[PDB]
Amino acid sequence: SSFKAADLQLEMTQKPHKKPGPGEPLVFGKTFTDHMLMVEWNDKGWGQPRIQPFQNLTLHPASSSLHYSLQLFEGMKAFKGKDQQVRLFRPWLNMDRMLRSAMRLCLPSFDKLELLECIRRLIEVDKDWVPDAAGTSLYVRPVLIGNEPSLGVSQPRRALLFVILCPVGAYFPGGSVTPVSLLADPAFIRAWVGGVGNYKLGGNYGPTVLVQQEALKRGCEQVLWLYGPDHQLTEVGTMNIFVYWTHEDGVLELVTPPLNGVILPGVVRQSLLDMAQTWGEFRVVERTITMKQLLRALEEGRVREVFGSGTAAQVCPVHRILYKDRNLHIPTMENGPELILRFQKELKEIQYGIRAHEWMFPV
Amino acid sequence: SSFKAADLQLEMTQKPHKKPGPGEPLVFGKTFTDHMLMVEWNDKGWGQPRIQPFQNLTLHPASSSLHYSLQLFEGMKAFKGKDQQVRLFRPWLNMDRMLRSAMRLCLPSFDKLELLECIRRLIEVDKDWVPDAAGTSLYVRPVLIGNEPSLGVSQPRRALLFVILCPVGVTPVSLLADPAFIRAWVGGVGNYKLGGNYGPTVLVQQEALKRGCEQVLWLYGPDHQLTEVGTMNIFVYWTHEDGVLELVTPPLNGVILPGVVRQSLLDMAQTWGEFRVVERTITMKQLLRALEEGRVREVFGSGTAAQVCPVHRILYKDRNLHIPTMENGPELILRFQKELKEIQYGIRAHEWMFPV
Ligand SMILES: *Cc1c(COP(=O)(O)O)cnc(C)c1O
Ligand SMILES: *Cc1c(COP(=O)(O)O)cnc(C)c1O
Ligand SMILES: CN[C@@H](CC(C)C)C(=O)O
Ligand SMILES: CN[C@@H](CC(C)C)C(=O)O
Repeated sequence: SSFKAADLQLEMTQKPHKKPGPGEPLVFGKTFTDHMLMVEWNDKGWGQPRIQPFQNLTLHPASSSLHYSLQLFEGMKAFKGKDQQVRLFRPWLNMDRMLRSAMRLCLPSFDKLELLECIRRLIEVDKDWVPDAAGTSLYVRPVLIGNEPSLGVSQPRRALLFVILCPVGAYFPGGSVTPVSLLADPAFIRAWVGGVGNYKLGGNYGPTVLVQQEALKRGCEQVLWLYGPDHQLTEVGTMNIFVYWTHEDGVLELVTPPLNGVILPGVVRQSLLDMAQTWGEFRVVERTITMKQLLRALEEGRVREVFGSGTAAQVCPVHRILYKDRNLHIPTMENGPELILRFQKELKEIQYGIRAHEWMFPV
Repeated sequence: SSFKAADLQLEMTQKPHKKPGPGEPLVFGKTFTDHMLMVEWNDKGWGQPRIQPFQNLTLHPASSSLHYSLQLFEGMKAFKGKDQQVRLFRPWLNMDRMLRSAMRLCLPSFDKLELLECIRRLIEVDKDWVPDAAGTSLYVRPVLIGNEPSLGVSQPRRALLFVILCPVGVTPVSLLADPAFIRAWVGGVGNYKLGGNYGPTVLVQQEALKRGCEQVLWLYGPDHQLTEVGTMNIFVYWTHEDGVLELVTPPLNGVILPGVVRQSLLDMAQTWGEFRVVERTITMKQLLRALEEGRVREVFGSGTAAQVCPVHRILYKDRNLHIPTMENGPELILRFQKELKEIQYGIRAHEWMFPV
């Protein structure tokens, strides 16, 4: 059976790390908090969860996490409002997704609410690490790895679940929203139908490093991931893609690719779909978007805004796509960006507790 | 830029571990030797290579190797003959493949021959761990991982290269051929020995066992191309549609891992010059037709760990397909096995063997 949060043991740090403080530039994932969550699994089932001081992992050289990528991760944020209250954004969805990833890699199942309570207690211990300046947050990184001391490609008989925390700064410092330019080359493929692109597995990210460097050498910020002979737009780097346009039928709509296997089911992606549907001002649909559909809409002036969504960036505008050595201008910023700014404002007000919402979970 | 074997640090173990051998079946890669190789990389370059006692790794919890699969591995075997001398089978090809895997993941470059010398020195220290019994050898496992204490998906500013050794040790296999499962794709990374290509295969292997099959026959594309058998390369020995007797294996188009045993079987069969030996796409349509016409002689898998693995049944589209491999000898498999063992255990001298 699963580990219980009621069995959670707490060991406080004797050697605290020095906090950067307000004003100092926080770089994404480079600064770590004082404590971490740790829970072991073996043949006797799950062990008791422990909050221990931030320390290195001791792994056997043959650990299946290092040889056969029996690893998965999650990413969510904890936000601190002006009245010092810390809240998590739709953590249940990350727990749901984490369990789906675990099943795909034959890693041990756990109870979603027990892990959520373990993470809640961890953030509570390191509460003073959560920043409160505009746009800042505490990035939560749960990881589940196989830890079997065997070179045989099989289901691990030993595993480890750990959670580390990182205080992160504003993605758009000062509040000014800035766009990204994308490289669209069909030679590089992120995922395939029948593959594992719809799960947050470590294996899906390592191969993207070389492609991202090629995008940077070409003058772009990120990569537009194309799929199939029809060049279907799937992801923008590690973000889901959205297009706000007047469709071929003349109806104003917000479209994002459907969950067909090559798309990672983003929490922010689902939130934008839910929010747009609640307003009921325009059509909201999940449908395949191709490069030829994009080209046709751009020359006819039908495209209003194109953007990426994800925990790190929340909502990120796209102004340029380098496709077939030609620069395609996306008029996102000239159009406000009206919808992006509305999405960002509503998300900001919900996340920092200015507006009450069922999406928030208090710590 | 590369680490030098001349800069090798030796520590030597105080109180050695228990050495196995015959009697006990000995399961693959669960028993380890006394020493390991360790080399560290940072922004200023590589450090000194170390042969230190077998011990656990100490990794920062944000190590890119654990979050974004910045990891790769290799697999080669060391054999001990009757003259008690240890020899590695075509290790230069493994060094070549490792450097290609490193480049694909933006991991640090190294001199292939300096690593080979460091590995030779490691096996020389643990020379008594290499078994001499029939069908046994020492499995060499080199690994290169990203090790930067950062959560950003980027080129690592830190890395760790380590090599661990394992003393390791017939019946045909049944395969499940279901198109719904994809191992690798064109434009992907299936042609590199990266950890990421292996984790997803575990569930598929369990699904094969549920349907009564021992391993997975990986299919690709609309035309259902045969690619790999589990984590082995596939070979079909048949009388082709043109009437010529041939040995065929899928070509290196991006979805096939370029195996050393695969290349060796092609090279050996090429030298014989008795039948046609080609690298060409094999489809299920071509295989189905050939089985019903009785043209298929043998089907097998190839790999360092698995050697030459016979196939007797393929379950494709809810239909059982008997592969007459064991009823045809298996003539070619037994010939490949005897010639490989002669080269490997030093009964016959070859350019393929590297003396330790
Ligand atoms: C994490 C991720 C997303 C976005 O997910 P969020 O849960 O919204 O943070 C989108 N695409 C990919 C490929 C991702 O890895
Ligand atoms: C290791 C491996 C092989 C075989 O390679 P060898 O070098 O001959 O050991 C074949 N296919 C896959 C997927 C492999 O991982
Ligand atoms: C900037 N993006 C985060 C999460 C990705 C991998 C989904 C990171 O680099 O960890
Ligand atoms: C058929 N042989 C297995 C491996 C041995 C080590 C049990 C395989 O190739 O999967």
